[PDB]
Amino acid sequence: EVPDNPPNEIYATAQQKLQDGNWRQAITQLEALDNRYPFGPYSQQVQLDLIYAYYKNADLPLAQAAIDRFIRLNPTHPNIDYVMYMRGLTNMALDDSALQGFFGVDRSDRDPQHARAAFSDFSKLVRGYPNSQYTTDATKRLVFLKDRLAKYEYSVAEYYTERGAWVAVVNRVEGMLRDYPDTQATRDALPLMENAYRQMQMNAQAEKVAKIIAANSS
Amino acid sequence: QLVESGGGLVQPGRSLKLSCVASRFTFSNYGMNWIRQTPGKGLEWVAYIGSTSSHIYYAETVKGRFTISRDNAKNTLYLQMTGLRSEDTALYYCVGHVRKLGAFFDYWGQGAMVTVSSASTKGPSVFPLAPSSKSTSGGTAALGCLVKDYFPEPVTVSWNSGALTSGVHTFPAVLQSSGLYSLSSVVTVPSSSLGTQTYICNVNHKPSNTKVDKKVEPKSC
Amino acid sequence: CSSDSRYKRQVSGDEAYLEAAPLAELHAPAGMILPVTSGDYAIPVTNGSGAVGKALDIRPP
Amino acid sequence: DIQMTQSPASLSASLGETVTIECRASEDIHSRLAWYQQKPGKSPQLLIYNANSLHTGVPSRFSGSGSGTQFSLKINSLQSEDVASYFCLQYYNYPPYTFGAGAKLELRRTVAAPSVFIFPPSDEQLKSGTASVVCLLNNFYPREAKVQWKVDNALQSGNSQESVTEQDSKDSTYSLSSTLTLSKADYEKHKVYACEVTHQGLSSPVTKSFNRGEC
Amino acid sequence: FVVKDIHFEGLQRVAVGAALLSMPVRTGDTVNDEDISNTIRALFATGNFEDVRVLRDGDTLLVQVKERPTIASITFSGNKSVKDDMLKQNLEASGVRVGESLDRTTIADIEKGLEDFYYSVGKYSASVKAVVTPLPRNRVDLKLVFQEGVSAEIQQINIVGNHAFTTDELISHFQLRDEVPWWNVVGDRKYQKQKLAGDLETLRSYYLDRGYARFNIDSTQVSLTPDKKGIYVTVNITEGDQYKLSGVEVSGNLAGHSAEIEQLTKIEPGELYNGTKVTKMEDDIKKLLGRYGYAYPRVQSMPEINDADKTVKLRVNVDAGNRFYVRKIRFEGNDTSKDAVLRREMRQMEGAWLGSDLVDQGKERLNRLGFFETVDTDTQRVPGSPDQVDVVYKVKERNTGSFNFGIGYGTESGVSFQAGVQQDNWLGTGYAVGINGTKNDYQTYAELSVTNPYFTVDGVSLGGRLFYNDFQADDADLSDYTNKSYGTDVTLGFPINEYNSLRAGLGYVHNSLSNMQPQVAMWRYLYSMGEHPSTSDQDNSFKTDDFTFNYGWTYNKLDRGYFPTDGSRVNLTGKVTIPGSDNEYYKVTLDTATYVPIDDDHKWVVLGRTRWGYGDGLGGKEMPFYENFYAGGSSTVRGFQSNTIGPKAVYFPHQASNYDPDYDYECATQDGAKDLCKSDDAVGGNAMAVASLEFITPTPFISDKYANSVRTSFFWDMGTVWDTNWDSSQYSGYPDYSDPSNIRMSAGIALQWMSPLGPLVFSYAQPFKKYDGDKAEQFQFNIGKTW
Amino acid sequence: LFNSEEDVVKMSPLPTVENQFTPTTAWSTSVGSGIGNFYSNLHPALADNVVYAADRAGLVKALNADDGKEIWSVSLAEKDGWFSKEPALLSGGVTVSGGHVYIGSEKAQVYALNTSDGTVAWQTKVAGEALSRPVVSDGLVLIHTSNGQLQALNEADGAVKWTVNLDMPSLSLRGESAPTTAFGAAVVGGDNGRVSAVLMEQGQMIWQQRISQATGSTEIDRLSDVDTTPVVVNGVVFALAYNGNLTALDLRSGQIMWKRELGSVNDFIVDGNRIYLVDQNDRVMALTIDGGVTLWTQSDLLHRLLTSPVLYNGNLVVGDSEGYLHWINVEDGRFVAQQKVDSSGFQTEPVAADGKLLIQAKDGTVYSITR
Amino acid sequence: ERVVYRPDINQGNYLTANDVSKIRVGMTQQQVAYALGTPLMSDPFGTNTWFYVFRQQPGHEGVTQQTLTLTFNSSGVLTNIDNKPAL
Repeated sequence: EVPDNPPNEIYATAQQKLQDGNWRQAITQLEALDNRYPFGPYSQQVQLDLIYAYYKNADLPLAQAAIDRFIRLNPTHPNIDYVMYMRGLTNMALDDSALQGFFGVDRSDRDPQHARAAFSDFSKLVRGYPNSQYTTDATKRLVFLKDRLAKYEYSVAEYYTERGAWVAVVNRVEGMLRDYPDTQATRDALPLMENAYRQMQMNAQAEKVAKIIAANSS
Repeated sequence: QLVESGGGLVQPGRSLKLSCVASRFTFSNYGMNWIRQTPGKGLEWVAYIGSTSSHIYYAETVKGRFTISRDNAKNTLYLQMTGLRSEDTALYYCVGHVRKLGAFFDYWGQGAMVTVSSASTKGPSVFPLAPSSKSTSGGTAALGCLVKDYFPEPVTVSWNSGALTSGVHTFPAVLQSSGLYSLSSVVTVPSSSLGTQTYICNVNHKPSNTKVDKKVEPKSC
Repeated sequence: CSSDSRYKRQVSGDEAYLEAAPLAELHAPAGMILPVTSGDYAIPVTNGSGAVGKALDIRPP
Repeated sequence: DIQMTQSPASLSASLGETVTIECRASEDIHSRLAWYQQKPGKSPQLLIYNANSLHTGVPSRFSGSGSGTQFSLKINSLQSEDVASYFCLQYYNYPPYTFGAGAKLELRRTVAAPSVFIFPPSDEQLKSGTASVVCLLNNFYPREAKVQWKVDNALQSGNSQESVTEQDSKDSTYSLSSTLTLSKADYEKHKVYACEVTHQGLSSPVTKSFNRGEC
Repeated sequence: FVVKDIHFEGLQRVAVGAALLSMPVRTGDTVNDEDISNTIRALFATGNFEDVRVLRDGDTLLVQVKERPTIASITFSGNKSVKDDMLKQNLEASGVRVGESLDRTTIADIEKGLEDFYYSVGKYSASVKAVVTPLPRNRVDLKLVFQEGVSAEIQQINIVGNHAFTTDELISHFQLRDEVPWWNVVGDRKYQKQKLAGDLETLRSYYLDRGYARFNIDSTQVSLTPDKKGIYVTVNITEGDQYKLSGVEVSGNLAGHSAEIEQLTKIEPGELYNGTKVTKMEDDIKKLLGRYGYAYPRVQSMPEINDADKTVKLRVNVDAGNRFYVRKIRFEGNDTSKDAVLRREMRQMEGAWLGSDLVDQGKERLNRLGFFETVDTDTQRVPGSPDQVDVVYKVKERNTGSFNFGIGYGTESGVSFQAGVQQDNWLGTGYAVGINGTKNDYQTYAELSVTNPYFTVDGVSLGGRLFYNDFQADDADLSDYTNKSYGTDVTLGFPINEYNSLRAGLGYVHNSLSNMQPQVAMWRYLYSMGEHPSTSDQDNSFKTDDFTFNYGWTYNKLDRGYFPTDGSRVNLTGKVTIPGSDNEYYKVTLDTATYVPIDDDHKWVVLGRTRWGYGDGLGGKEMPFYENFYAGGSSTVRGFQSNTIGPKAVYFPHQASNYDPDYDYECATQDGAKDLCKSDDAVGGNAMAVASLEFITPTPFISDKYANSVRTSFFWDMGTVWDTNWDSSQYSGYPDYSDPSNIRMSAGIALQWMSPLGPLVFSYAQPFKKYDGDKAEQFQFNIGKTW
Repeated sequence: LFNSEEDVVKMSPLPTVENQFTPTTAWSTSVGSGIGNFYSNLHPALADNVVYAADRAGLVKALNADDGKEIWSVSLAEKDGWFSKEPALLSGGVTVSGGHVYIGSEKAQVYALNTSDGTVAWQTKVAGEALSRPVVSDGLVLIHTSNGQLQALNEADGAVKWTVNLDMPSLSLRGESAPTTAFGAAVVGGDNGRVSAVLMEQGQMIWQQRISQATGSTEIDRLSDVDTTPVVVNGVVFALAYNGNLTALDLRSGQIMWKRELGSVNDFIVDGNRIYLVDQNDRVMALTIDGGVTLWTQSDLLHRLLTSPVLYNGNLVVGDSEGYLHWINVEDGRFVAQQKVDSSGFQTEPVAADGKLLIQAKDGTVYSITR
Repeated sequence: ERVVYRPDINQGNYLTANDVSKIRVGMTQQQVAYALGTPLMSDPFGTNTWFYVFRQQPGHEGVTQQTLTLTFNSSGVLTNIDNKPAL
């Protein structure tokens, strides 16, 4: 739309929008930039600014496509910590993006899709770069992700418990165990396994789980 | 079916509560009215109350001085008459209305007559009406009893406690200037009955509780 | 565009994940054998002490 | 307000003939009238609802005709037991209620001469203060009769009061009692007490009298 | 000759690096023209520089070039029906875009690749012209001028090998036409290979089911006629001849179901061969195996034909797998719902043995909730072993609910301020809610009605409702027809069947009335109510407080509620006064809605939607008026006003106003009114029956994207309303509204736009059987959730 | 909306008019509802005043010359049956010889009819219909098929003698390879891009020769118009590709004597060294038998709906579908006369012979023509 | 008390006891697998021990079971059997 200019001048224009923080007109500038300059000296910086913007203005699938582009195009680059953290952050933002949080209401009842996506992303990230700045919040978030997973599975279990179905409970339980030990939910979950076993006269297994509690009743 | 309970005699200006009970009907959902008929053939609607206490209508003659109420639990209609005058004396009827069609009545009680007057009740004086046997002796004569200076109406007069029923004519009581009622009750019997039939008239005046059995001798003048 | 105290380094939404709870791992008594560990969820041990949340920054170099 | 005009007040007819009773409404009511019959000594009863519809368990003879200006009741082959007083009633204006005057149904028989009796006052009414000489007409038709009192051949009718019964349910005749009121003092001043009765059932004025000092 | 300095010209992505890479020589090496040749060929290899001039000032090299990259821009002109995205497919298919090939020589290829597209479309009569706006240092805008005259035309197709059949009769099923009808004056006259292939296979299937096994195709030859119009075809075939089915010799792996397996294959002799029946039966067997549950069991028949008499013995072999692969499931689409909300319906569960029937029924009940957009799922084989399978219900969920507002024109105040709101799965919960009311300068109203359909595990539906209709001629509150009321209705709903449900519960209500207007059936009922006020004024009041028992039945064997297409649902509801209360009656009603698809294309469909209602007193009584039925309103019937149907109001001379603006009010003696004033305004009644018969209409010309999210039809609707307690006693001299004989009727269109703001329909029709004064509007709008 | 957005490209319209020798018709004896807006091999014939006509639908006419009087009329369209009454719908023009009349259909139903009544000698089934009208000569019945085949049958009862398979093009494209004879041998082109010499005694391939350019998805030139028939000289044959690539090549071997392969040309007839012909844009040229070297041209009538050309009275003549009719310098190209007659439609062989001139439209049918 | 409309419910892990008659100690996990399908449950806290049970719940009062569990050794070969029906 806006006329052609020096790509350095267009970059400076973007900087003006940035100090302004006008996401929309900045987006206009960036669109004009890449579509008038598909390749440039700072085009890497342009990708960065694009995804920056797309975070601000909630352009999430476009951001995803952009990340994949940059990855295929610059799979080798210094500041990828920012890149991949932004990626997993985006997935995190997606996985809970509702107005329902206004109500103090949980989101442990939907697809654990992008949770696990970002879990994979951040694991790969830190394992590639266990030195950067962006770790600590990622680690906090990873714990949170484990917790959200945990609550979800707990809820599944509890539904089937209300049904009184022991079997899928047992297998989901074992999967949770192989996934992790560590949740208050898991401590809460142990006796539930016990009950469902008890409904099947699994008296051996009943006493097994009894011992489990008896140690780990804490 | 429609049983009425009310005053006998009272003084103008006094109050009085009449009750009326329903026996064989629900008494619910029925519009109830009070309608008075004055001797002299003047018919007046005095009051209406709905099945519930929502709509109550009184006559423009009656005005609020009277109060009409109903109790479904006791199946009783209550009528309070206050501010009473001599004209109010009349036969008062407990009346019902007609369900599911409306706009007209169906049931009336026997009717209870109220008589307001400043005068006091007076016991009757009984006088024999000996039979005029001078017209004929082979024919049929008539004899009676005269109840005079009795107040208020009515007096029940029979002969031989109802044993003798030979075409009895009791003329309606007429009011003399003194204000007391007076009537004659006669009966026509064959002249042969004289000396054969005992003629005793039994007169009862309930408001004064006076029960007099007065005998008319069989003499053929 | 809608951002007060401009979104140069700050965080969208809440921070409860920063305030979230710690973890507990089991002593797993003797003779009663728990399930083994599996999966990618083994949590490479941090060596952190780095900024977080609003204290942590957001920007292209 | 509304005027329930009913004429004639009293009617009479033979057995088997039909009657048309007129009832006139002042405000041209859109057919909102009810007919009620009150027989003597009985509670009033319902005759016609809707101004043309007969009530349950009632003979078809009775019929309702006419419009708001004027209505009529038709009784066909009327029987002896229908003698009662009949009224009209409007329900078009609900808050107030106007009834008819009552139409008094009589029967038509041949002329009947009353059997006249005269009863002198008993000797117990002379010890108070008044003497009552009574003239009696027993079974007559029609109601119209002139009875005048004669004392020592002196005419007087301003102290006497009459009472007439309703037409009998057996012979459809009337009975009248004419009471002549004097004082015991004034009773014992004159000799002959006579009552002369002139009636349609009588061919010539029948006088019946009594003398004092006999009975 | 030794190069001393090289002018490494080359720009816009490259620098001295790539040119020096092109050159073999540094400053101080012998210089050549093999550098010229190598630079030209390498720059045509890469495709950066359209030319090279590697010259030498003495022994000092210099490079002068032109560049194929940046194409600054593109323009498309005359691409009538073809859209620039497909043009972009052609371009990226050519590997041509910004910063890419050049050399105007290539235009023929470009135009060729354009012609090719049309050459594939069905056209050949067209061309394109590319044009360059040159722009500085390399750059060019490429404007494309599309000379698209007209595609060729279908003429006539002949076939030979057709003695038993006409050609046209078999043509009759094809997409294509060598001629259009007149009872369908529109109709395509185009070409396509794919539609042709379908017609070919259709013929194959036709002659299969008429039994011709010796049918084949030999070939088929299109006429490619000069002048770019004539496309005939001539088709080479074997007619063959039909056979007759003689026997069946199935075998295979059975797991001991062989009896019922045969029960599928039960057939009569003398019935002709038809491989369609074969395929059908095979699929039925697959389904049977799914019932016990077998993932991927093999089927294969064998037509052992005897040509000596043209018959066949149909052998079959079969391979059953194994069972109870039921490990887990997944769901996708849930960003608002909760997982339990699905599983509650899922008659199948994890950790079981399989039944595909369960899964089908789960989809069915799911959609019957009508709480989604799109549905599908996959029986994803588990890779760990050939013994387990998981599932994914990867679907979409609808954002919906609706705030209600606005109404047709009216007073300055009295066309707004009205509440009404729906979520129905409130807050993504499945708790279902509807809340409404309105404030007005002559009445006010509130009502709430909310249900949890799943208070328990079973689909136990706990519903409760209240109202406070504060109607007293609001903001006057004196000498006006007040009916203030408020009450409750709370019940339960029991899952009875997979398709059938019951309802039962109670209500407790209070009414309150003042200054009532003389009307006729009003005082009729009220004299049945045993209350006999005047019939003249409006100084009158009455109230009640009563109980009631409500209940109902529901059938629903159906596809969905989003835009249902097939099945039916009916809602029966009855209710009754109870003993001990004030008023005595029943009211019963029933609303049917049936959908019948013509084809399973799900685009030409029938609707039958009706309502049937009646209520009446008990104890020889009459129902209170206010519970009357009503009609119209462009939500039950259209082309009329709401509550403007059936028996109507009737008025007396009024004797009471307690006002006189100018006596603007109708029919009072204070105005000068007598002579009973019949009226027109409507009241409702006790008896109702209405019908509606509609054709679903495919949309005229719309994008599938949102046309799938829009619904339309034409209709013919009618109905009627009346009383039985009508009479002729004093009703005479007036139009007797007794009998269901003043029947009202109309017909028109239905236009269902689905916005994200709730369901919204505009409407047009026309009354036919109009009777005494009844208002209406054809052009109407509404937002309600009527059927 | 879409009913109004049509697009089209246009031809040339008429130039100035000549009447240097004024044209007319002998008469017109037009025919019942025949062709319609279609295309065909079909054209009528005549010999010895015995006029040979028929229509697309099934009707058949034998007429008198000099008036077009119907001598008799018949129809293969059977009054019985259920085949749309068995309409003709033909793939072949007239052939006649002896006392018999030889026609082929779209239906591969192939009719020999006794002359002087048109009564059937026989009808015969074959495989595939004709891009090229039915050839019969030398006691041999000779068919080019829609199936890319030869069919060779009896010239006495239509009995088969042999049949050959030929390569098929990709899209089965319409055109023709009009077969002809040489000394008792078969010779014809092919939409593959080939031309074959074959033994017409048993269909024994003698040689084949590829003619065309080499380009795919650009298939053989649509504007390289009809008359793609061999034209033989003592030891050479002359004909085009369906590109318009001209070749003069060995009558016995197919080896090239010369070629104007580079030429793209539409319709032609040969007169000594003078080959008078149509060009791609439908201009006209006269070319040489040694190189298609322009002896003259005329580009006044272009993109037009024209049939093949002919000679008449020493002036070269052709018309169009819109009844425009053009008599032209056999010398340097110039118009000598023009006529307008009709607008029915014309796509068939013009008939100039016996000193006569003869044509037929679709349904504005026969005009017998003089000047 | 009457409730109403209990649904039809199942779990897996059963075909027949004819299969049970085929087998005894000494067989391996694969020996099992060729005819028995997979275990939907085992002993995760000890040896290989597999749980093969029918379970099923019809509508109003009525319930099935037929349970079995089989204990293997360290090599994954059967050592002990315990089959028995509902209770």
